[PDB]
Amino acid sequence: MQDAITAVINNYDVQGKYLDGAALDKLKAYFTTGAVRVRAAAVISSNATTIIKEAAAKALIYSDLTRPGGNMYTTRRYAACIRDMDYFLRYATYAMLAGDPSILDERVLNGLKETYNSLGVPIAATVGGIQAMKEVVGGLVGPDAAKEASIYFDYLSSGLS
Amino acid sequence: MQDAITAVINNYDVQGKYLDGAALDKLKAYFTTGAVRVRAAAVISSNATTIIKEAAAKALIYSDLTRPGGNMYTTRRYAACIRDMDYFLRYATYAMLAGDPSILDERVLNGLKETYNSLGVPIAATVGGIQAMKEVVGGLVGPDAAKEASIYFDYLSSGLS
Amino acid sequence: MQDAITAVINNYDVQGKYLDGAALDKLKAYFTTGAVRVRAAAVISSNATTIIKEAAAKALIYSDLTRPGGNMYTTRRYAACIRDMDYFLRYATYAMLAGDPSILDERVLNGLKETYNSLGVPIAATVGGIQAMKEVVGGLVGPDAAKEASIYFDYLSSGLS
Amino acid sequence: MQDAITAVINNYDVQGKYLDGAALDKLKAYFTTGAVRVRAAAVISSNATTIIKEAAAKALIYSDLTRPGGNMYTTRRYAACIRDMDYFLRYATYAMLAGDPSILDERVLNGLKETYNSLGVPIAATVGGIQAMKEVVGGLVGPDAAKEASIYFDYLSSGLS
Amino acid sequence: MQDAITAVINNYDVQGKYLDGAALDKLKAYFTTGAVRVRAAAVISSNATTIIKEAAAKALIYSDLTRPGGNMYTTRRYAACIRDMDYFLRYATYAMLAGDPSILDERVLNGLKETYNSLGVPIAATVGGIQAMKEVVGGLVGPDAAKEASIYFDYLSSGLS
Amino acid sequence: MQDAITAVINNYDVQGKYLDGAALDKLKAYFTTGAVRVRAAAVISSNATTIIKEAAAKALIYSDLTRPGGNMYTTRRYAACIRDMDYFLRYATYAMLAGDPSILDERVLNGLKETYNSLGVPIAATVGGIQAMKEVVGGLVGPDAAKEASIYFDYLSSGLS
Amino acid sequence: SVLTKAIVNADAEARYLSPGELDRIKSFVASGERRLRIAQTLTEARERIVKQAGDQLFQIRPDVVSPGGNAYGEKMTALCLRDLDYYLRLVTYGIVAGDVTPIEEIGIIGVKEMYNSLQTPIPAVAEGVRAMKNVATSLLSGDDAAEAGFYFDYLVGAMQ
Amino acid sequence: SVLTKAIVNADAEARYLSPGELDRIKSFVASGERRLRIAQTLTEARERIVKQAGDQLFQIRPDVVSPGGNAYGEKMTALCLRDLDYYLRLVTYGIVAGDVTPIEEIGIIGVKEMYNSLQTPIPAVAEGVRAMKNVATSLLSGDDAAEAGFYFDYLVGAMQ
Amino acid sequence: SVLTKAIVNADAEARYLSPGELDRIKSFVASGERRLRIAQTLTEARERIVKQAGDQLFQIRPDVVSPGGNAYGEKMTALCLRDLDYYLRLVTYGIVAGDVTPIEEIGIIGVKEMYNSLQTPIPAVAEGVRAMKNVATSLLSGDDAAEAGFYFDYLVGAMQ
Amino acid sequence: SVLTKAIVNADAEARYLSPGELDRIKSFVASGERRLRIAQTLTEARERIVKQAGDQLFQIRPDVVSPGGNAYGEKMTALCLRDLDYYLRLVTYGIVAGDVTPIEEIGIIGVKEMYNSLQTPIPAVAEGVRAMKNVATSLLSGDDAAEAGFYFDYLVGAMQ
Amino acid sequence: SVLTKAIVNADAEARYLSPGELDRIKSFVASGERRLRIAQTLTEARERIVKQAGDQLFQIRPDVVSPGGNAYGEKMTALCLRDLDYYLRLVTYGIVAGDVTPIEEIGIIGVKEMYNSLQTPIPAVAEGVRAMKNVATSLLSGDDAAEAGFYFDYLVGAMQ
Amino acid sequence: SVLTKAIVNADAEARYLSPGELDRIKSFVASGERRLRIAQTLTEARERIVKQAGDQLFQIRPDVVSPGGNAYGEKMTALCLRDLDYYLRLVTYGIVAGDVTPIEEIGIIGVKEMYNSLQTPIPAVAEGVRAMKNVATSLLSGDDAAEAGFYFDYLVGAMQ
Ligand SMILES: *[C@H](C)[C@H]1/C(=C/c2[nH]c(/C=C3N=C(/C=C4\NC(=O)C(CC)=C4C)C(C)=C\3CCC(=O)O)c(CCC(=O)O)c2C)NC(=O)[C@@H]1C
Ligand SMILES: *[C@H](C)[C@H]1/C(=C/c2[nH]c(/C=C3N=C(/C=C4\NC(=O)C(CC)=C4C)C(C)=C\3CCC(=O)O)c(CCC(=O)O)c2C)NC(=O)[C@@H]1C
Repeated sequence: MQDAITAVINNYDVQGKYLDGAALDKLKAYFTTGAVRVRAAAVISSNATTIIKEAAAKALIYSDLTRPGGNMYTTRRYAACIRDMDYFLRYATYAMLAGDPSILDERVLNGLKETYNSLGVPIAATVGGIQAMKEVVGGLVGPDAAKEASIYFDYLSSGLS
Repeated sequence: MQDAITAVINNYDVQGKYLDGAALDKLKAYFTTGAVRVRAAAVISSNATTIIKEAAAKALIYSDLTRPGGNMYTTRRYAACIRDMDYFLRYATYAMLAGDPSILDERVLNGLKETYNSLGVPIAATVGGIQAMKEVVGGLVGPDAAKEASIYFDYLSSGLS
Repeated sequence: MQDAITAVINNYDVQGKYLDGAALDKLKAYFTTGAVRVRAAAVISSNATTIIKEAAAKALIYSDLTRPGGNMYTTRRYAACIRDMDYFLRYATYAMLAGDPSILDERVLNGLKETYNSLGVPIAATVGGIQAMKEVVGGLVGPDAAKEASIYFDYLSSGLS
Repeated sequence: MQDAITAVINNYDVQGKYLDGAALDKLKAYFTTGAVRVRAAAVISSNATTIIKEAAAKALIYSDLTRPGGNMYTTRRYAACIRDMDYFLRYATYAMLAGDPSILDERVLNGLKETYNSLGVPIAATVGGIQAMKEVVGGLVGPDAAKEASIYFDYLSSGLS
Repeated sequence: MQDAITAVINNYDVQGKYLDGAALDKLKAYFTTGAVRVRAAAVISSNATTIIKEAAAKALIYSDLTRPGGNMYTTRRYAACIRDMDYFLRYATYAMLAGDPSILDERVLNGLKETYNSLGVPIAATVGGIQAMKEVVGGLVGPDAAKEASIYFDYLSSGLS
Repeated sequence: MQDAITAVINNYDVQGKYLDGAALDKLKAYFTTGAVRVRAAAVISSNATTIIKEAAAKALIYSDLTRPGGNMYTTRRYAACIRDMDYFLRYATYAMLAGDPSILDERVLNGLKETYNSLGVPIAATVGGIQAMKEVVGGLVGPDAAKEASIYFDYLSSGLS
Repeated sequence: SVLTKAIVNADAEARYLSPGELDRIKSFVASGERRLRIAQTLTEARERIVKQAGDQLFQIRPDVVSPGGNAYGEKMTALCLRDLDYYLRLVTYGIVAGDVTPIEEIGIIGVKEMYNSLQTPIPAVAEGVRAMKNVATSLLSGDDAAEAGFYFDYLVGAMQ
Repeated sequence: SVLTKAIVNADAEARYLSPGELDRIKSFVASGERRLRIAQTLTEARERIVKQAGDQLFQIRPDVVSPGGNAYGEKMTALCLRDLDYYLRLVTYGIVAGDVTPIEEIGIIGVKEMYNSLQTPIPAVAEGVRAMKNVATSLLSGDDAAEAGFYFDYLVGAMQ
Repeated sequence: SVLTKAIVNADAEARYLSPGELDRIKSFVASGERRLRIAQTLTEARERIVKQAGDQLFQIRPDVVSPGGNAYGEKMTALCLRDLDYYLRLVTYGIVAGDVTPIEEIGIIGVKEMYNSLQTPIPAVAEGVRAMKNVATSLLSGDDAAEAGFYFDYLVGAMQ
Repeated sequence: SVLTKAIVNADAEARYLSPGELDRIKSFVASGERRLRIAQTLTEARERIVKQAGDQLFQIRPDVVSPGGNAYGEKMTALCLRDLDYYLRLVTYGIVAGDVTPIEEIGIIGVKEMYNSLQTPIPAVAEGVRAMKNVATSLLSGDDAAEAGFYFDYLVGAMQ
Repeated sequence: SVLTKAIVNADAEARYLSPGELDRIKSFVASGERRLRIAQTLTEARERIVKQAGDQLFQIRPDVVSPGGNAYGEKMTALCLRDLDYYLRLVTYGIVAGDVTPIEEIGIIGVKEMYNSLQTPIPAVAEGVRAMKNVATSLLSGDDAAEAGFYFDYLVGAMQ
Repeated sequence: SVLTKAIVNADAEARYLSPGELDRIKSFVASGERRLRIAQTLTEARERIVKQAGDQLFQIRPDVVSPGGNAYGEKMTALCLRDLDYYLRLVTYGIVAGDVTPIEEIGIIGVKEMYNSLQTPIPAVAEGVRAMKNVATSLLSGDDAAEAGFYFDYLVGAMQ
C-alpha cells in the first residue's frame, strides 16, 4: 500500500529525484490535516457498531432483501453482510488516515465486483449500504473531517459500480 | 449437497413457506422407498471389488486401452483407472441413498470433462466403464432397487458426454 | 523430466518395443560424450559467480536498466535479477548434463514469458543476459564442451522470445 | 474411550469369550436406563448457560476469588474459568450418556491436577464449582435421572482432590 | 549417523590429524569387504517378506502371544508387530552396509526399551523375533556375508535387553 | 514480558490500587532516563557486528576453543557461537530499553544452562564472551548510558553461572 | 438430514456407509409418516402457537415490551412474532429432516451477530422458543410431543 | 458403539449432542433386547455355524484345501475354522454395539498385512464369512436375520 | 507499553529497533510527566467521576435499574459502580503506559463472555464509560483531556 | 536414470551437483557400452527366456495353472507369459538407465492394486521373475550376470 | 511511513488503530514541518556532503582506491560517490516518512547480494555512510542533527 | 560418504536401497585403494602444497598482505596458511569419503558468517584453494589428479 507521504517518495524515487519544492508542498498539505484525521478515526472506531446499525436500518433491512428470496435472508447471510459492512467502514478509516485510496484497491476492491456477481450479491444495494454509513459518519466526525472521510466511502462505491 | 428431503426444505425456505400438502407428498414418496435403498447399498458396498472387476472385464481390458499407447497402459494408470471406477460406484451409491444427484455434480462431475481432456483420458471408454458397472449392479440388487440404482449411473455418464 | 536415456526408453515403451539397433546407437552417442559433460559442469559450478558478474557487466549494468525507471533499479530488483541469472546458469547445466532440454521447459520456461510481461520484466534484456553467460561459459569449458553447453543457453533464450 | 457396552465387549474380547449370560445382563441394565439418559442430556444441553451462571453464583463469584489477587480476577481469567466450567458440564453429559467415566479420565482429568498446580488454579474452589453445577443439574433433570447424572460430577471432583 | 569411513574421518578431525597409516589400514579393511556387503543387502531386500514370515513362524505365532490376552492379538497389533520386524530387518541392512551400528542407536534403539515398557510390548519375545530373522538371513546370504550381517542383529537385540 | 512501566502497573493491579505517589515516583525515575536509553540502543545496533568481533577477539578465538577438540571448532559451530553472541547483545539492548530484565528470563535464560550442559557448550567461556561485549559497549555508549547498559549484560552472565 | 450427515462422514473418510449409518437411515425412514404428521399438526396451528407464545413471552419478560425494550411498540412487537413464526417453521423442517443441518444454516449460524447488531436480547428469544414448545407440545400425543421437543430445545440451546 | 460414535463427533466439534444424535441413541437403545437376543441365538449355535460354514467354503473353493493351498492339511484347516470362529464372535459384538468400532480395531485394521504375510487368500476369507451369513441367517427371524446380515456384509466388505 | 509493543515487534522479526520505533519511544518518554499528571488528576477525583458517571448513566438508561434490569436494586447498583471504578483505574494505567496492553489483558479480553454469563447488557457498560469520559474530561486541560479521551474511546470501542 | 536421480536431488536442494554425484555419472557413463551389451544379449534371447521361465514357474507353482488358478487355461497362460515378457523388457530398460525410475512408473507403482483386482497371486509373479533371472543369467558373463541380477531382484523386491 | 506501519499492523490483526498507534501518528505529524526542513537543508547541500564524505572515506580506507580495490580509478570512484548520493537521497526519504519502509525496499533488501556480485566491500560502504553523517550533521541544529542521525545509523546498521 | 548419502535417502523414503544405489556403492568401494593412495600422496606433501599455494596466492592477490588487508603481517599470514592447511585436510577426507558430507559440516556451512565477522575476503580464500589444486594436481597421475580436482573445485564452489 501507499499513503500520502510514500505516494510522493515513490513518484520521485522512480525519477531518482531528491524532494523538491513541489514535493515538499504536497507533504505539508498532508501533515497540516493530520491531527484532524486522527480525531475522526477515533470517533468512527468507537461508534463502528452504531454506524453499521443505523446504515443498515436506513438502506438494507425492513425490505425484500431480508425476506425469503433476498440475499440477506438467513442469519448466516445477514451476518456475512454486516461483516462486510464492518470491513468497508474499517478500511475507509485506514484510507482516510493514510490520505490515499491505494489500500482500498489492493485489499478491498480487487476482484470484488466479480465475486459479488458469482455469489449473486446485489451490487446496487451494497453501494447504498456504503453511502448510508458515509451519511452517518459525516454527522459524527463534524466540519473538520466530514469531506475527508466522505471521499473514501465514495471511492469504495464507484469501485463497485 | 442435498438429498430428497433437503431438496424440498430449501425449495420452500426460499419462499418462506411451511411445508404444504404437495411437499408432504413428495417426502412420503421418498420415505416409502427408503428401506430398499439401504438394502441396495449394502449389496453394492459388499460387492464393490467384484463389480469393478466384472465391469472392467466387459468394457475396458483385453484391448488396445491396456496395450502400449493406451491410456490404461502401465500399472500406474491401470491403478488410477480402477481407482476412479471405485469413486463412481461409491458416489452413485451415495446419490441413490440420498435420492438426489446433486452430490454427483458437486463432488464428481465439476471440471471432470476438461480434466480428462487435459490428461488425454478417453471419455467414451470411461462411460462404457460406468454403464458396465450399472449392468452388474442391476443384477445384484434385484427388482426392488434396479431402476433406482441405475439412474445415478446414467446421471454420471451423460455428465461426461 | 527426461534425459537422453529416458527419452529413448519412453519413446520405445509407448510402442512396447525392446531396445533395437537404432535405440542402442542413440544411447551410445550419449554415453560417448558423458565424461566431457561432467568436466564442463564442474567448471561452470565452480565459476558460477564470476560468470554472472562478467555476463551482467557486458549485457545489463552501466545502463538505463540499473538507473531510476529501470527494472533492475533498487537493490531488491538487482538481487532478483542476478538471482534469476543463477537459475538459468544452474538449470542449463542440468540440461547439458542430461543431454535433454525437457527440464528447461518443465521447471523454467512454463509461464515465464507471461510472468515477465505481468511484472514488466524486459524480455530482450534478459535474453542478452543469457547469451552473455553462454559467451563466458564457452571460453571456460573449452573445445570439448563448448557446443554442447551452448545449445541449452540458446534453448532458454528462444524460449522467451 | 469406552461406554457401558464397549466396556463389556473389550472385557470379553481379551478373554476371547462370546458374550454369556452375565454379560448380557449387564448390557440390559444399560439399555433399560437409556431413554432416561437421553432426556437428561437434552435438559442439561439446553440449560447449559443457566447452570454455569447459577453454579458460579453459589460457589465462585461475590468473593475474594473475583477480587484483585484472586485467580478469577481479570476478564481474561473469569472467561477461562467459566470456559472450564462448560467443559466439565459438557463432558459429564457425555460420561452420563455413555454410562462410563473413562472419557472423563482420557480427555479431562489426565494431567489436570498438575496443570492447575502449575498455573496456581485453586483446586478446592474448582471442586465447589463442580458440586454446585451437580446441585443445579439434579433439580432440572428430575427423579428419573438425578442419581445417574450426579455420579459423573462426583467422578470429576474426586479426580482433582 | 556415521559409517566405517566417516567414523574414522570424525575421530581424526577432532584431533585435526591428516589420515595416517593406522587410519588408512582401517579404511582398507572396510573397502576390501564392500562388494560382499552389497550382494548381501540385495538378498535380504529381495527376501524381506519371506524372512519375516519364517522368523515369525519360528519365534512368535502359534502361541499365547497371538491368542486373546497376548500382545500380538488383534489384526491391528499383529500388523504393528510385523511392521516393527520390517524396520529391524531394514535398518540392520543399513548398519551392515555402513559397517557401523551408529544408525541402529540414533534411529531405532533410542527410547525404544521404555516405549515397549509403556505399551506393554514383550521385550524377550521381540528379541527372539530378531534372532530368528538373523538365523534366516545367515542361511540366505552365505559364507561370504553371514558373520557381518549377524552382528547388527545381535547389536539390536542386546540394545533391548 | 514487562518493562519498568508495566512492572509497576501489574504490581498495583494485583492489589487493585490506583497509582499512588510511590508508583508515580518510580515511573518518573524511568521516564527521566528514557532519551539516554534510546541513544545507547542506536549506538549498539549500528556497531553490533564490530562489538561481537572485538568481544570474540578478546575472549574467545586465538585459543583451544577454536582448535580441533574445541567447541567453536568447525565453521558450523563458530557460526552458531557468534550467532548466539548476537542474540545476547540484541536482547540486552531490549532489556536496557525496557528498563527491566524480565525479557532476559522469558526468552533467553529459561532452560539455557541445561541446553548448554546437554550440547557440551562451555559456560564459563560464554560468560567471558558476554563480559567482553559489555566492556566494548561501555566504551561506545559513553558516561550517560554505561552503567545502565552494563547491568543487563551482568544479568545475563550470572543467569548462566 | 440423517442422510446428508451419514454420507458426508462417509465421503470424508473415503468409504461406504457403516452398518450403524445404514441402521439409522432405516429407523429414520420408518418414522417418516409420523414425523410428517408432527409437522402437519404444527403447520396447521401455526398462528395459534405464535400468538400464545407471544403472550406467554411478554408476561414472563415485560421489559422487552417497555420504553427501553427491543420489542417496544406495535410494529417492534409485530416483527418479534414474525421471528417467532420463522423459528417454528425451521423447527418443522428439522423434525422432517431428522437433524439440524437446515435449521442451522438458515437461523443459528450468524444469529448472535445479527441480533447483537439489532441489539435484540438473545436470551429472551430463547424464552419465546420455550413458550412455543409449551403450546405446540399441547397439540401432540406424548410420543410425538417428545420427538418435537428435542428440536425446540436445540434452538433454545443454540441461542446460548 | 452408537454412543461412542455420536459422542466422538460431538466432542470433536466442541458441542453437545444434536437432536439427530439423541434420536439414534433412543432408537438404538429401544432395540437393545432384540439385538441381545440376536447375539444369544448365534452364540448358542456357534459350533454349528462355523462347521457348516467350513463345509460350504471348501466346496466353493477346494483350492485352499489342496497341495498349494493356504489351508491344506488337518491343522491348516483347524486354524482356518478358528479364524471363522473369531469373526463370528466379532459379528456378535458389532450387533450388540450397533456399529463396527470394536469389530474394526480387533479384526479388520491390519488384516491385509497380517494375511499377506501368512499368504492367506483374502477373498476366500470373505467367502467363509458369506458362508457364515447363510447359516446364521437360517436360525433367525426375517427381521433379525436382516439386522444381523448387515454386520456380516460389513466384514465381507472390509476384506476388500 | 509503547516499549513492550515496539520490542515485541522487534524480537519477532529478529532485529534491532527501527528509527521509527526509537523515535516513538523518545516522544513517548518526553510526555512522561504530563501523562503522570493526567493520571494523578483522575486518580484524585475517582469517587466523583464514578458517582457522577453513575447518575449520567441511569438517566440515559433507566431500564438497567428497573424490575428486569441487570443493575436493579441497591447492591446490584453498588457492583455496577464498582465496575465503573475498575475501568477508570485501567484507563489511568493505559494513559501512563501509552497503549492498551495492560487495559486489554485485565478487562476486555474475555469481557463479552463474562458479562454474557452475568447477563449484563454490554452496550450500557459502554455508555457508563462515555459518561466517565464526560466527567473526567471536565477536570483536565484541553490538551490533556484529548489525550485521556483516546483511552476512554478505546474501552468504549472494545465493548463492541 | 542415474542422471535424473542426481539432478532431481540437486534441483530440490537448489544447488549444483556434488563431487559424489559427478563421480557416479562418470562411472555410470563408463559402463555404457557394457550395459548396452547386457540389454542386447537379453533382448536377443527374449522368447527363450520367457518360455523357459514359464516352464520353471509352472513346475514350482502348478496351482496357478489348475481349476481355481489365476492362470488356468491356454489363454490365461498366454497373458501370463506376456506379462513375463513385459517385465523382462522393463528390466532391460532399467539396466541401460542405471536405476529404476522407468521400471517403477511403468510396472510397480499401482501393481498391487492392478493384480488384486484381477485376483492374480502376486508372490507367484515374483517367482516368474526369479525364473527369468535364472535363464537370463545363464546367457551372460559372470560380471554382466551380476549387474543384470540386481534389477531382477529389485522387481522381485517391489512385488512384496 | 509511520502511517503505513501502524495500519499494516492494524489490518493484519483485523482491527482499528490503538490509542498508542493514534498517538504516534499525532506526534509524528506535529513534527512534519521540522522533518521537511531537515530534508531541505540536506537536499540543499547534497553535492558538498557527498564530496566531503568521499574524501573522509578514502583517507580512512585508502585500500578501496588502490590497485586491487573495488573503487580503484577515476570512473570506479565516480560510481562510488554516485552510490553515496543514492543513500543520502534515501536518508531524506526516511526522515520525511518517519520510518524505513521506503529506505529498505529501495536500497537494503538485496544489497548484500548486489555488492557481493560486484565484489564491493560492504563494510567500507558503511564507512562512507558514517562519513556522510558527520558532514550532514554539521549543517543541522543539535535537535535536528540527532533526528537525522538515527536514519544514518540505520543504513550503517543494515549493511551488516 | 557415498554410503551415508545412499542410506539417508533410503531411510527417508522408508525403503531398501535401489539397484542404482547398490551399484554406486560397488563402484565406489572398488576405487577404495586408489582414493586412499590419492589422500596419501597429498598428506605426504602437505607442507609443500600449503607453502607454494601461499606464494601463488600472494602474487595473484598482494592486497590481502598489504596495510588494509586481512592477512597483513607475519602472524596474520601464519593463520592464513593454517586455514589453507585446514582445507587441504578436509579435501583428503572428502576424496576418501566419495562425497562432501564431512567437508561440508566441518568447513563450509557457517563459513560465510565466520569470515564476514573476521572480515576475511572470501573470494581470495577461494583463490588460495585454486592455488592448492594447482600444486597438489602436479603430484598426481592424470586420472588421480582429476578425481582430486573435483573436491578442490567443490570447496571453491561453496565459498560463493
Ligand atoms: C503370470 C506370471 C501370472 C499371471 C498373469 C495374468 N495376467 C493377467 C492379466 C493382465 N495382466 C496385466 C499386466 C500389466 N499391464 C501393464 O500395463 C503392465 C506394466 C508393463 C503389466 C505387468 C493387464 C493389463 C491384464 C489385463 C489383460 C489386458 O492386458 O487387458 C491374467 C488374466 C486374468 C484375467 O482375469 O483375465 C493372468 C492369468 N497369472 C498367474 O497366475 C501368474 C501369477
Ligand atoms: C454497570 C455499568 C453495569 C452493571 C454491572 C454489574 N456487574 C455485576 C457483576 C460483576 N462484574 C464483574 C466485573 C469485572 N471483574 C473483573 O475482573 C473486571 C476487570 C477489572 C471487571 C470489569 C464481576 C467479576 C462480577 C461478579 C461479581 C463479583 O465481583 O464477584 C453485576 C451483578 C450481576 C449479578 O448477577 O450478580 C452488575 C449489575 N450492571 C448493569 O446493568 C450495567 C450495564
